[PDB]
Amino acid sequence: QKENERLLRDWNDVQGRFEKCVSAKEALETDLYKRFILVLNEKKTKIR
Amino acid sequence: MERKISRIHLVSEPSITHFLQVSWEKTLESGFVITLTDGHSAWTGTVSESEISQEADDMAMEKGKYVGELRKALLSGAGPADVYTFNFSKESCYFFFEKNLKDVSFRLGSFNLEKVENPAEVIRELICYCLDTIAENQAKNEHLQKENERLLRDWNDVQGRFEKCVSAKEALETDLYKRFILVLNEKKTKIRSLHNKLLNA
Amino acid sequence: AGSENIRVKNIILSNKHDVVKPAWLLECFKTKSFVPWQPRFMIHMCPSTKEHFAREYDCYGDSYFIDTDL
Repeated sequence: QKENERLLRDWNDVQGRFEKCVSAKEALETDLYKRFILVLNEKKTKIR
Repeated sequence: MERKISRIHLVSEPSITHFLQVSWEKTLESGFVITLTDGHSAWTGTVSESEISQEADDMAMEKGKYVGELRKALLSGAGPADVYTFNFSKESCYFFFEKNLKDVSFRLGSFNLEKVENPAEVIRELICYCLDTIAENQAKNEHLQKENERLLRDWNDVQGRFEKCVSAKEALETDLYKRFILVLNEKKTKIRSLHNKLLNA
Repeated sequence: AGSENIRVKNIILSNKHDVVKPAWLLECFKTKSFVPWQPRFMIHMCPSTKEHFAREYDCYGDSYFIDTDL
């Protein structure tokens, strides 16, 4: 009983740090694309 | 309904393990039936609530505290500092049981007993019960093992994967920036093209 | 300016001057050569720099400046 409850709370804490890592990942994603490439789309307005 | 059986040794029989069985309804104070045996013969007695009141009020004690003591003594609730001792004469069918402190004994209580005419029958009953009890814990332990297995697998899996994910997260950005900076040069190419065309015309 | 002050702001508020971040001159010094300036190196500037922003005479704002670095 003690052993597997320990297994479980590591399991869950790993889930949590997984999600925080994922969230950092998502932030980095957005930071550069969705309208950060406006550095290009306004190179496109310069082209116009 | 509570039953509790206890392996004991009478002082009269150091080499014989005697077995103290207790049956009672959640509460030893209300009264109980007691059975003793040694594998060839068995005995039974009975005690009532008022007997315990009388015992506890001759203990100079609050009833209930003496009941906790009884839980320690007869239901094996005794601790390491607890040294109870049991005495019974099969000839007189008189039991009593005591407590050892100050290098001395203190008779806690004492019961009128009687030899049972059917030792083997109470024996079958007790031990069938015990078999059942064994078996239950066995099955429980089995299941517990199974889920211990499952969790130990899952923990390793998720740990390795989380590490790999952290690795890729650190890997991503340079991929992205190489991918850009070339396109950014290329649009700078198109820019310089149209700009030189504008200066020419 | 290594760091701002309200005088920075003043000369920021007085755009008659072009206000420069420190590392680029170190860059120029480490280049042993004047590296010509662009928004890589600045905080804020009079518009004449901005008409320069082609590395020549034809734009005005930002959401643009980078030379293919990381």
